[PDB]
Amino acid sequence: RPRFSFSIAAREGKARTGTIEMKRGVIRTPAFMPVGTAATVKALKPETVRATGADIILGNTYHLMLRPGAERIAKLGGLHSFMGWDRPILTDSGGYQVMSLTKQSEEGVTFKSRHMLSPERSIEIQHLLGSDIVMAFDECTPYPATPSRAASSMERSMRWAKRSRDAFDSRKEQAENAALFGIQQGSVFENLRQQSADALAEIGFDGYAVGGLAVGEGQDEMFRVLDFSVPMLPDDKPHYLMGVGKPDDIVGAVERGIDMFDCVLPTRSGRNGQAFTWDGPINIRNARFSEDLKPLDSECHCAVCQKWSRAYIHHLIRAGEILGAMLMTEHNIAFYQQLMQKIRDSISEGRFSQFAQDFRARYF
Amino acid sequence: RPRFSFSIAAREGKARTGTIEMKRGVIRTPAFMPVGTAATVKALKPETVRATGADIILGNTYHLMLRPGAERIAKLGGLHSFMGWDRPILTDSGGYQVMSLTKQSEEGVTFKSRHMLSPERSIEIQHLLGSDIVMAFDECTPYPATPSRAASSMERSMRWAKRSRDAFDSRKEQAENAALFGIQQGSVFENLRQQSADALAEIGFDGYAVGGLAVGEGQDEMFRVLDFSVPMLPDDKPHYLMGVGKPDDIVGAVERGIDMFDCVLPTRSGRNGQAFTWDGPINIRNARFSEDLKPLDSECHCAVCQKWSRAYIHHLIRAGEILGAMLMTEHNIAFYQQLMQKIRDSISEGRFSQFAQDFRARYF
Ligand SMILES: CNc1nc2cc3c(=O)[nH]cnc3c(CCNCC3CCCC3)c2[nH]1
Ligand SMILES: CNc1nc2cc3c(=O)[nH]cnc3c(CCNCC3CCCC3)c2[nH]1
Ligand SMILES: [Zn+2]
Ligand SMILES: [Zn+2]
Repeated sequence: RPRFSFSIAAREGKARTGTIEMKRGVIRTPAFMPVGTAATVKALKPETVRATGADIILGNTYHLMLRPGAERIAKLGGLHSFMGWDRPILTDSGGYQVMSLTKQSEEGVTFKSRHMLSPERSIEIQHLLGSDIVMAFDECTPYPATPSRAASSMERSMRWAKRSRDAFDSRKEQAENAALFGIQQGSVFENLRQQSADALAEIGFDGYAVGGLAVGEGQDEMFRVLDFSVPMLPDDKPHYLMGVGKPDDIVGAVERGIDMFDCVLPTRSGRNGQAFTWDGPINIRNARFSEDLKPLDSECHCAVCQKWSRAYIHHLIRAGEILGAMLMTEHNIAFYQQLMQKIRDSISEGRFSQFAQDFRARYF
Repeated sequence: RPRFSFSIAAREGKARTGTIEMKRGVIRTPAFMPVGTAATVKALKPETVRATGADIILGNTYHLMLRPGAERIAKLGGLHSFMGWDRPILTDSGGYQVMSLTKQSEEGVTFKSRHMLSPERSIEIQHLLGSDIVMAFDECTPYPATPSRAASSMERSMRWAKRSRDAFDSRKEQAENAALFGIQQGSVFENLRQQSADALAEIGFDGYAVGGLAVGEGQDEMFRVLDFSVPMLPDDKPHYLMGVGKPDDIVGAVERGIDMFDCVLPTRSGRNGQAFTWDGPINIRNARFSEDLKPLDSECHCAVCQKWSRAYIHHLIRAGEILGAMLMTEHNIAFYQQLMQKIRDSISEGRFSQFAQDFRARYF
């Protein structure tokens, strides 16, 4: 396999389906990337994550850089060996959680013990973790933002994107074996999104993320911004929407040209008792499920739905049992993978628009 | 398979190895029975519990009778279907936790919402759960106890044992498909243990437990009491030591004629960071393990020891990750199963005394 190859096998409107080939494996697009901790996903073994159909996971750089430490993980053989996940891993730059979870400067961000995270350190940390897809270090502009603040922020991010590029390229091992994605900013403003797209393509990346969304604007506004923003990115490279989202968000985003997604929702939801189904989410804690012998979802192919009832999982979750978290998480991640499979196959067959419509009608 | 058949295949001194055949499967003795919740074991899938080598699990009657309720579990198809464990389950009578975790009378025990647990209700609850091995309802005498209190308590327990027997036998389905064990009491007093053994054998049970130990007396005293107490039980029936114990306790108990064990230690320990090894327990939280790439135990055949390092599990546990609980629990239950396998094979081969000595020398 090559370091990085994206191939589009089929199209429908702005939607695309294909594959990313990397040294550690192939990624089917549109892709959902489960988000971890030190665990590939909370409460799942790597073999379980794979079994649900994931081709790639998102490594939680912010968590790992604090404990156990990136240097330590490198000393131990890198994140893949540590975790026991031998397929691709995309690492976040760690800035979103830093700024979310502090003193900003052109150098980077200082945060509390106290540390500085700059584009160079971020790229270095991702290298130490042994990331396959490295994210440039950026600033996710708060929402709402005035045009001036949005432009200032975006401009800084583009300068950081160039620093990210140069840091990546100066490291031979990383440059030859990993890929680097740039992230578009500009809040909700068409002109700033265009400037950002142009700056990133001038620098040149292996893939392009749409940043700065799913930060409070709501689905209509996010879709409006995606409508003009994704066509500004190079068509022949993958498009990654960061931090999205609910099933309906993912479908509408694919309709707008997005190829890759990450979100904590299936795990967070699941730990909290929310299960995804083709008829909408359900909250398994509700008394209505205490004697319901049906699986979480009637059609789901996951091991959980093959083996246990709603009634059992209802009891586990109300009792605070770890096994309830395990089973809910496996189901919800499997559900997300089945959604992505359905999306890929429908695009491949030229019937994605009908799938999107049937999906929504039933889900809502 | 028969309802219940115990066969002794080999002996060494007072130690025995054999099998219990039941309708839902065969149990290799000496046996360790992992203890659950609504989960066969906390943080494990039933398939994982089986994979570690368990032939039978202990159903936590006290927990289940409160939530979700025995009637509900019966409505849902019984505990085996609810949990997804299709092999034998031994259920506790629920009194130990009631008295541990209240107003005592000849009828039973009342406890807080408020309820009464009597021998008849206990047998009924175990029936509703669909237990394969039913325990008589008894009183675990506190330690220390004066001879008069020990005798009073023991006498009551023997009366409850007869009520337990009659309640079990009056229920046709239970009598034909499950087994019933009686429990010996008498604190540390030889004469009361003998009276208890005699009362139980006069009633007649499928197996006999040694109750009233591992309640604060310490290993020397427990072994002293086992020395005279186990030979009082029928030789041709299984001997169950309730609530024991650490690996060293199990070995010494088998040397004294015990065939079956239950304890929460491998799960509790494991969730707390204690891993069992052939060189003794280790606490994986200790800084000494933060960069140790060896498995939890050098010889262990479990999936955890095949796949992850001490260093990784150290991080998981310190981070409070569910996956750390999962992995520690799987290892410790596997460790207990491997100990029991080593015990069975050494008895079978006539070298249990040498195994007991090598085990202790290395473990301590
Ligand atoms: C939910 N909305 C959301 N919006 C986001 C915008 C951005 C951006 O503009 N740049 C970078 N990252 C962004 C992120 C982070 C995406 N997930 C990172 C995971 C790693 C471990 C835990 C989370 C966003 N998330
Ligand atoms: C640790 N010492 C100990 N000593 C015990 C004496 C007795 C007795 O004399 N009779 C009955 N049960 C007894 C028990 C209970 C044995 N485990 C039951 C499990 C079900 C779910 C959680 C625990 C004892 N445990
Ligand atoms: Zn499912
Ligand atoms: Zn192990």
